[PDB]
Amino acid sequence: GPGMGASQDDYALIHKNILHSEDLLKYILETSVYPREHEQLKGLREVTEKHEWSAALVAADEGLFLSMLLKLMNAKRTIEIGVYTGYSLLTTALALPEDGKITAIDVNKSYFEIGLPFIQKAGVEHKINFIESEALPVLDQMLQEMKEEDLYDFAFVDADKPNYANYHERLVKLVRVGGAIVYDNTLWFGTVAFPEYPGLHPEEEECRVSFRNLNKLLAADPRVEISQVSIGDGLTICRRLY
Amino acid sequence: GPGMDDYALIHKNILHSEDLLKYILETSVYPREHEQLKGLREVTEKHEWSAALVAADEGLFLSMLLKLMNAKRTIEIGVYTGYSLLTTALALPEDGKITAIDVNKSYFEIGLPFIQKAGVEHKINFIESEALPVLDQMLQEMKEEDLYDFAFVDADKPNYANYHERLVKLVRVGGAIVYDNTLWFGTVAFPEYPGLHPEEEECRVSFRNLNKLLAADPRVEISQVSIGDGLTICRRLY
Ligand SMILES: Nc1ncnc2c1ncn2[C@@H]1O[C@H](CSCC[C@H](N)C(=O)O)[C@@H](O)[C@H]1O
Ligand SMILES: Nc1ncnc2c1ncn2[C@@H]1O[C@H](CSCC[C@H](N)C(=O)O)[C@@H](O)[C@H]1O
Ligand SMILES: O=Cc1ccc(O)c(O)c1
Ligand SMILES: [Mg+2]
Ligand SMILES: [Mg+2]
Repeated sequence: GPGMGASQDDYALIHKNILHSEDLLKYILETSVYPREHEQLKGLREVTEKHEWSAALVAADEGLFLSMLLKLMNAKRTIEIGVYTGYSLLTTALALPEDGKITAIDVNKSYFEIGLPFIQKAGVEHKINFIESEALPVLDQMLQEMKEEDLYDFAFVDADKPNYANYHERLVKLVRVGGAIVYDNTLWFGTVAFPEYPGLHPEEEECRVSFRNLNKLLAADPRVEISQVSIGDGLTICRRLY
Repeated sequence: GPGMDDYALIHKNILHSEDLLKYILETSVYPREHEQLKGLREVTEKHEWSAALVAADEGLFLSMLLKLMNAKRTIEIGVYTGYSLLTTALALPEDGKITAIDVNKSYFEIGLPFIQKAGVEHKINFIESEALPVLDQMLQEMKEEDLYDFAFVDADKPNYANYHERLVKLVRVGGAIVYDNTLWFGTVAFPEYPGLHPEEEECRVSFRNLNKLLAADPRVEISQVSIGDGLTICRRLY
């Protein structure tokens, strides 16, 4: 619609970090992440760092953390909501077993096609079923077709932040009991800690309010147990109880 | 000796402000913290070594990790008043079993009433000893059927690398080894750091050596996580 520009340059928060020290973040990346980062993940990240929406790219240390969760819980079928150039998707496909399957959802397939050659060189494209659509209609259609034996083990939500609570209502029924739902960016550059934060783009302010509401909802939701983790831009792990 | 304290690292917060950390604790931790964990934490904050108490948001994450991997047999090295131990016992199933090792049982007795009131004392086998002899004796007695699903290391920091050599044999393949404090209050990010107590400086040097060792170790895959004082999760590959 008409109005204000909403590109990455129009945002105010992209350079703000949740860690106190930029040196500490760089130490973590150079000591414990890059030596453990798949060669195709490196290439995918380096191209994405030059893309016009580079700030949306998931943090590399968070990527290795998501991989660790997937392997430790022996995930086999996963769903990803928000693919962009595919760094978390390629991370997920490399973590799953040979016969693992991923449902990847994003409104923009041209983003996915930037990383697709790296995913192909890694040899894990066969695991991925990409769906070019808005996530919410796809999730609602799944609620009409998916049977108990096909529930997902793991869900990574990293798409349009104001819709997280809406995705949550579907994902607590699409993920198996004891499965995991991970919401990205639940600390939103640290702005969630304040009731009001000046100097934000309208979309950044909307995400601050939605995340402040989401973090309260998730902490009070009896259907899941949660753990908020201050890695990357913050994430919240949910484990379905019933 | 009496003819010879005063430390620099007391407050755990690697986030950009006190406000952000307090927001996480009040919004996402305290409403999910067990009441006996709350009682244990509040009395431990009055203890003279309260700086050693595990970060509460880090404890909730340990609980999440134990359930997601369905751990049943765990080992903890470094108990103190027992916050992470009680966190573990509350997360395991009713038949879960924990081997808890610490050199000082008087610390463990501070949290034992809370563990008992929580009804999970039956899951814990506490061993008052230095951990390295106990682990070495485990390497001669334990069989493949008795391997641990999960290990939490939170004891004397310069011994972490030595613990690692034992635990990559005592934790099952695909099991987890978790090390607390691998970011050591942020000090590991610098080759030199001024004004540290000699013991705090020795831990900084050891963690810088440990972090490089773990990242080069082909026996495990790692993930270092900037939560609390930093933790490194290790998954045994073979
Ligand atoms: N309503 C919607 N439904 C599905 N995808 C959406 C959406 N709104 C935005 N998106 C997509 O969500 C993505 C968020 S960026 C995601 C980052 C990516 N997971 C990584 O690892 O780096 C964008 O690619 C955007 O196209
Ligand atoms: N060599 C050793 N073997 C076993 N435990 C040791 C040790 N050296 C120190 N410790 C113990 O390790 C503990 C570190 S403090 C650990 C904090 C605790 N895990 C929590 O949840 O808060 C101390 O209680 C100390 O007594
Ligand atoms: O001994 C000091 C200390 C400080 C912080 C810790 O997390 C810990 O385990 C020990
Ligand atoms: Mg994100
Ligand atoms: Mg510690």
